[PDB]
Parts: sequence; C-alpha cells; structure tokens
Amino acid sequence: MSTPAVSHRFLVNFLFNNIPNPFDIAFQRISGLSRTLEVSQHREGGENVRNLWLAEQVNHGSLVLERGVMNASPLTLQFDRVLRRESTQWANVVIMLLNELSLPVTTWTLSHALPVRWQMGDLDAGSNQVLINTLELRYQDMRMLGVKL
Amino acid sequence: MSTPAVSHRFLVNFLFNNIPNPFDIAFQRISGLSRTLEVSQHREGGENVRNLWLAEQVNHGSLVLERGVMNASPLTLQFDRVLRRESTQWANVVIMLLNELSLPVTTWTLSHALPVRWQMGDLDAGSNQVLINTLELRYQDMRMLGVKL
Amino acid sequence: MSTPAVSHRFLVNFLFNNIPNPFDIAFQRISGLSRTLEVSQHREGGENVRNLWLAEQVNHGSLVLERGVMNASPLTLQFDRVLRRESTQWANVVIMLLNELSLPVTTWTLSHALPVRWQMGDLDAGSNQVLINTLELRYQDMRMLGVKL
Amino acid sequence: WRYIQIRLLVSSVEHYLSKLARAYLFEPNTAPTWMKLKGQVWTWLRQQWLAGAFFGTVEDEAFSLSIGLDETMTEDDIRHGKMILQVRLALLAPAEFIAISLTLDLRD
Amino acid sequence: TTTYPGVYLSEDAVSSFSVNSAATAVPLFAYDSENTNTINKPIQVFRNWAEFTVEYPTPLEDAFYTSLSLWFMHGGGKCYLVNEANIADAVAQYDDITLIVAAGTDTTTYTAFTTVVGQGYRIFGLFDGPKEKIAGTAKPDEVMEEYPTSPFGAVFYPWGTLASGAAVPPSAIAAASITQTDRTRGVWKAPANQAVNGVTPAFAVSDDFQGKYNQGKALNMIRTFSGQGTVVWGARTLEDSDNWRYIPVRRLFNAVERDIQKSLNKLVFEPNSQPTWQRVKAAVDSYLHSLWQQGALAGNTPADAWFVQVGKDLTMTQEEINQGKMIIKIGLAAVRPAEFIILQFSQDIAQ
Amino acid sequence: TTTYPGVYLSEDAVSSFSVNSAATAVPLFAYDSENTNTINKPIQVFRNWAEFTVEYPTPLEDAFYTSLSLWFMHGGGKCYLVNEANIADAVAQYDDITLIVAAGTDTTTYTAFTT
Repeated sequence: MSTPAVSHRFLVNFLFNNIPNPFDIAFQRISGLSRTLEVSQHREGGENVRNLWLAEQVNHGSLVLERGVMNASPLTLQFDRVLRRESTQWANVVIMLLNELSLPVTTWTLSHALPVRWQMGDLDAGSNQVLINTLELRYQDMRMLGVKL
Repeated sequence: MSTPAVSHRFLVNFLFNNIPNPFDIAFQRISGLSRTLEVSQHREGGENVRNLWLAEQVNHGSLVLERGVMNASPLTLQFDRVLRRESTQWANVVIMLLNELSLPVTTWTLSHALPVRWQMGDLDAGSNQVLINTLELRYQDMRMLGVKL
Repeated sequence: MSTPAVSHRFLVNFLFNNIPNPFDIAFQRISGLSRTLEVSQHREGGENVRNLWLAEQVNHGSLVLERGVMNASPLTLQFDRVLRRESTQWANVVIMLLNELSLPVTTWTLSHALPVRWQMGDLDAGSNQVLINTLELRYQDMRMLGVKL
Repeated sequence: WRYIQIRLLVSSVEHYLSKLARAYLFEPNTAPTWMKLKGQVWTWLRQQWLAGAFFGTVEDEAFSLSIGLDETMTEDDIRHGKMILQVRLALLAPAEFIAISLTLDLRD
Repeated sequence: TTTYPGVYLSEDAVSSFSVNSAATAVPLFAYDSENTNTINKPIQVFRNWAEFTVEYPTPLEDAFYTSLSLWFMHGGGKCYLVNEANIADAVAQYDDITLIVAAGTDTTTYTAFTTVVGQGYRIFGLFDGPKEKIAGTAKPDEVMEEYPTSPFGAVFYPWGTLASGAAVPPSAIAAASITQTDRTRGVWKAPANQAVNGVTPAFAVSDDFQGKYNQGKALNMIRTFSGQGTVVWGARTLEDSDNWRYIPVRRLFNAVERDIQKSLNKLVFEPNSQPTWQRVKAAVDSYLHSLWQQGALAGNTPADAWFVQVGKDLTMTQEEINQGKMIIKIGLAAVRPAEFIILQFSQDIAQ
Repeated sequence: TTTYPGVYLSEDAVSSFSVNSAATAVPLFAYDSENTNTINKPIQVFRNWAEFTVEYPTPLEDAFYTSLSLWFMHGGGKCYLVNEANIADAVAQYDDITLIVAAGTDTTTYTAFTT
C-alpha cells in the first residue's frame, strides 16, 4: 500500500485584490481545517429505540497560522490594513503538502479568507525563544483537491 | 533569509501629562498584544454549504507588565495616584525590541493607556524568590511600526 | 541599580479596639494584595477601530493569612469572637517587609480589616505536616508606603 | 501658505511637536532615542487625523515621519549633535466657491 | 546653522527615500560625454538619495537624473555615474559592479560593453530601445542591429513618461525592477512581472507586436496592464540559444561565479597540493548546497543539481600543476521560467 | 505556435485522461494484418492517451481504436499495438507484457498465443 502523508512540508499561496502579485509565505504551524455538518436530533412519538438525525448547515472552521517575527511580508502588511479597518479585502488561499520530490499530494484551496485576529507572543527576559505571532482567518468555502484526499 | 526576532530584549517608554519627563522603565514579562476584529456569522435561507462572516468592531487586548519590587519609579507612583483615584491621566507607551547592535527592529506604540490593576506577589516564608508585582493597562488604539512587522 | 526585594521576611501589626495593646503576629503565607479599577467598554456608533474604557470603581482584594496551630494569640481569640458574632470589631493592619539589617523597605497599611473566614487544615493519619489554619480578612481601603513602592 | 487657518494649524503643530521634541532633547543620539521620538509623534499625529484636522482617507496620505541615520541625518550631522525629524502633512481646503450646475435629464 | 540648544523649525523640507538595497545589484549608470550639467568628476559614487541631492540639488530633466531618481525611490543602494569614455575602466577598477545601465546612451556604451565582456568581468548590460515609435513595417532585423549579439545584454524598447513630465530611459525601468526582485525573490527569478511605480510607458504596445520582437534578439517590452501597472514584460537576452536565453539563468551564473571567486580568492597562494584541492571543492559544495535548498537549482537530489570535480587525472595534469594552475570544473542546473501559458477551452451548451 | 510571452487562448481543446496504471497489467492489443488505417510500424508503444492521439488524431471507428480509447479512459499505462503476425516475437522481445488482448482478432492470435 502507498505510504501515508507526513505533516512537516507545506506551501501556502495567497491572492488578494489589493495586491497585484500572488505571494507565497512560509509558516510554522498551520492549525487544521474542520468541516461540520450540524445535524439535529428529532424525537418521534411512538419510536423509542432508534434515532433520527436531520441534516442542516455545513460549518467551516478557521485557519490559524503561526510564523516568527521576520521582515514585513505582503501578508502582515495586509493584516495591518484590515485590522486598522482601512480595507476589508479577503483572499483565495491555496495550501498544499509536498512529497519527497516536489509534488503536491493534497491541496486545500480556501475561498474569501478574511483576516480577523493577530496575536503576539510573550516578551520574557529569560526565555530563549523566537517571537512567534499568531494569525487567524475566517473563510467562506473550502474545497480539498489532490490525489491523497 | 534574515534571522527571526528573539523575545528577551525590549525597551518601554512612557509619556504621561502629569509628569514632564518621558521615562524608560525595564520590565521582566510584557505579556502580549492581541487585536481581534469580531466577525459574526449570518445564515442565509437557501444557502447551506458556504459561510458568511460580517466584520464589525476591532477589539484590542491589554498590556500586562511584570517587574520586581524595586525603588519607587515615576510609574509605580503614577499607578498609586490612579488607583487612589487622584488622577485619571493616561499615557502614550512605546515598546520596542532591540537587535544585536542597538537598533529597534519592531515598535508597538500604544495610545492612551490607562492603569487599571495592581497585583502583588506572594509573601511566603520558604520561597527563594523576588517579589514580583503585576501591572495592567487598557489602551484605546495600537499602531505597530518597524521593519520587522 | 539597587537590588530587588525578596519575599520571605515580613512583619504584621494589628490594632483592634477591643484589645488595648497592639500585637505583632508571625505568619507563614500572606497571600497578596490586589487593587483593580473596574473599567467598562463603550461602543460608539461611527467608530470601529479604537476602544473606549471608562473608569468606575476601585475594587480591593482580600488578605489571606496562614500560620500553624500554635498557642492562643490575641488574633485567633479575636476571630473566635467575630465568627461567634460576639463582636464586629475590625482592625488597622500594618504589613512590612524587612531588608538585611532591620529596615522596613515597603509597607502596605490596611484599614478596617474584618475577619470573615477560618479554614482548618486536614487531619490525616499518615501526613507528616504541621496543622496550618487559614485566616481571611476583608478591608475597606489600602495605602502602600515605603521607599520600595 | 495663503488661507489663515493653514498658517495657524501648522504652527499649532509646531508648538506641540516641539514641546515633546525638547522632552527628548539632551538624550543620546543613539537609534533608540530616535524611535522613542517617532513613536510619540506618530501617536499624536494619528489622533489629530482621526479628529478631523488632516486630509486623507488613509494614514499613508495624511502624514509621514522619517527619522533615521541615512534617511534625514548623516554621520556628520550626528557628531555635531543634531537629531533631524521630517513631517509631511496633508491639509484641508476651504469651500470658498460653490459652482452649482443643473441638468435636465429628459426621461420620456 | 544651529546656534541655541533648542528646537529648530525649518520648512524647506524635501523628499527622502529609505535604502532597501540588494547586494547583487550594483549598477553603472552611464551619462553622456557631451552633457553640460554634470560634474567634471568622471566617476562618482552615490550610496543613497541624500548623497545624490547634495551634489545635484535642483531637479533636472535629463537622462541621468531621472534614471537615478527612479533608482533610489525603489530601494537601490550604491551606484556609479560613469562617463561614456570610462566605462571599460570603471568596471575594471571598482570590483563591485554587476549591471551596466545605458541611461540614454548609444554606440559608445555598446563598444565598451563588448570590451569588458571579452575581458570577462561577469556583468550584465541593460540597453535602450528606440526613442521613436517603431512602426510595424519596420522589421526586427534592421531595428536590432545596433546591439551586440552577446548573452549579457537586454534591450527594453518603450521609453518612460515620468509623472513630472520627464522622460525615463527604459534601462532605468528595467534596473528598478531588478532591485525589487533581487530582494523579494532572488537573482534566479525573472525581473519581469515586478511592477515599477511612478513611471508610465510612452507608447501602448500590443502582443502581436511583441511576437515579432521576441525570438532572435529579444527586444523585451515594457507594458502596462490593469492592476499590475507598468511591469516590464519579457526576460530574454540578446542571444536565442538553449543555454543563454532567459536573463534569470545568465544572472544566476553571474552571481554563482562571483560568489565562488570571492570565496576562493582567500585560497590563492596556498600550496598547490592535494589538501588544498579538497578545501576548494568543499567550499563550493557548501556554497551550492545552500543555494540548492532555497530554490535556485533544478534538482530533487544533490546529485542532479550540481557537481564539483578536481583531481590529478580528472581536471588537470602534472605538467599543469607546475605552472601554478588549479582547474576546478563545476556544473550546475538552473531553473528555467515559464514563458507561455495556453488556456485550452471546451464548452457545450446544456451539457 | 508561441511567439509573444503572454497567454494563449486556443479553443480546439479535446479530451484527456489521467494515467492510473497498474504494474501487473501491461497488455498487447493485436490489430489485424489487413487493416488500412494503421501505421506501417508493426510494433508501437503507447504510454498514455496523449501519445496515442499524436499518432491517431482523428477518432476512428475500428477495433483497435475503440479498444485503446476504452483502455486509457479507465486508467491504463503502457501498452502495445502489435500486428497479428508479430505477436509471438513482441512477447519474446519486450519483457514487460502481461496480457495478450485480441482486439477483434481470430485464428492468428490463437495460434501465436499457443506458441
């Protein structure tokens, strides 16, 4: 059987409408994409032994990203504009894992992602650590691709 | 690629209107500045598969500071006046990291910070520790600067 | 720079109105004095990017004290009267740290402290420990003094 | 430099920015004290833009600050004890003339 | 003039630009010999915009002033104003130049470009197109005959019409998209699609027009699009060969061959022996492995991306050791860009 | 024909099939000897659907074309068009064949199967 996919190589591509060039930014800690369907349980009168689950509404999670405090990229300059309320532009994000050669084995492809939260790491006098800042986006739809679905 | 920023060198500058001189005070444990945008989810009638996030209001966090019990600075004399309700003066705070030479690589620059909480450390007979007091401010706006954004 | 203050030497002076002599009692574990100012956030109509914090009311913490079960002092005889509701007398408490010589470097000076809670330690057959009882006071005002503020 | 309120606004900014400049006066000429001064001036100028004093729908076109070693100063300026800070401003124009026009817009 | 210890309020403030330089882009801007408003100093060094306006304080409208003012407003570090007569000697003396930028200059920079290429100085020239409108019945052979047939040059036709009315030479538009590319993407990435601000192309260029001028000598258009305003559109050099097409793969090897000789000049006059040959090939393998793992080299393993080779029956003979020679041969694979994108469309109604 | 560095909009697009091969299924499709629209090359190798339509671009209606186009649209990797006369020698030469597929063929593939 083919070997499963490990989780320490990944590219992320962003495409805003403010910014003319699509840019690719390296992260440390992409959190993880959930997708819940939100059923509800109904209880019938004469039926006491089975359950009844009724499908309603697909809920998508959130894209939480982590990287170090490095030079100003086109994405930390873009969260600065949205969190100062100077723009409300959102982007189409493409996230993909890479195998041993270079090849994309799975792709996640988020749509209309909106920057909603910046979170700075701690400043501590005895710490021995890189200052990590936490970024967080809310998207509208999600569409996973690739050969390793 | 340029080296990321570590988190154990930082200066803090305060500017009150009571106090004629801007003063610079060394802290141990600056907590961390958050900035949330507070979206809300709307559910449409015929649409069951995508989400809809609507931007509302930017929420800023809080500046929690820690330093030891040392000689009376112009800032612990100023929290004493505000928490005795003798003044309600607030200050413009400038926080900045330093690189290997002396140079400010990132700057955070808070506005109208108000002293709201003093918290004293524990007095314990077998302890072997410095008495640390915890200071906490609520500011109105926040504006990050520098080359390492 | 002068050396910070450690937290394992402290005197506590009590002054009740029942009791004619001011007495000084050694404790193990004075908890710690907080002082919060209790702001509230207001949201304005056209302003979405800054915050507005309005000062209300200073809240003081509580004085939690710990010492072993020793001979009956004038303070455990006084909590016994207040918790039996025979008196509702309260005292002016003075707490102060000591440096290497004898000198008071900081002083906390509570006003109208009222005994509100007694808490006894556990009786366990295999324990190897001193029976510690926990005392707790609610005061009205607080006024910190000294050279190390 | 016509329009009285332009001459009186920009000298009201001279009077306050030189009040907090001489607070940082007999400091070192090291790069921390240059950025201690930008952070205080940037905070104050942003509040006056949000109070309605300056033109511009974004901050990038309302004001600018440029202190630094090879931005405004030079190493010959530093050794003579100078600390040079540049402010650019964008100001508001009066409504001196109202040029009314009328259009008929036939519509059947 | 500072007299009192207070605060001085001066109101003759001018613009300023922060340096955001790249180490692999140190250009040479050539000004004309018969130019009247240049200082008689033939070679002059400009590290930033502040040192340029202390020698040229009034805003001129010439080819060298609008080339340099467009250089420094897009980052840009140290650069040289060199007279047309001393371009073959300023490259040979100053050790630091990576670009020869013809800032509105013809037929004298060209013959001094082909001098220093034959002497082997690892430079890349950026020439100019015609200042007049190329018709369309003009032929790409008769228009592209001024220019050398060396792989170290590119031409860039459409001139600029800077917002103050002045005309920017199109070598300066091309050199200001090299600075912004050599930071954000590297020297191995094409200088093309990066947008340069404050300039405008003088003429509207179609893509039927660029198809005649792409193969052969490669004119390399400067085109504006909605969104991406006034990018340079093309990345080919002045020869159409399998090796030395594509400005990325020539400027990649110029950066490789200069960073290797800066590393191996600290090994000259060492004893010509077998322990020294091992120290050479491990200083090149350590340079090329870091260059492979940041995307500059094409290969999914280190054996497919580079090789270094040195021996006594491999690369040099014992009669050639005795002359003091040390022959190292280094082969390495570069990444070629995409140039054409074909969108193949199908549709069928109600199916 | 690509001349300028831009984007080309061609609208004669056709179908395409992604290879999802198995290593243990490398077949031999035998075409008839008296077939007119096959290339005079008696043994020819087809790794995918793109290499098959550069040699057979118009959609034929024969036994070998509809066998191979049904092969490649269900995955399918490398495969051989071998003439009926050379089926006993293409198996003996090419080392890789696991299947002999008589694509509309009688009495000559049978006697070269039993060889």
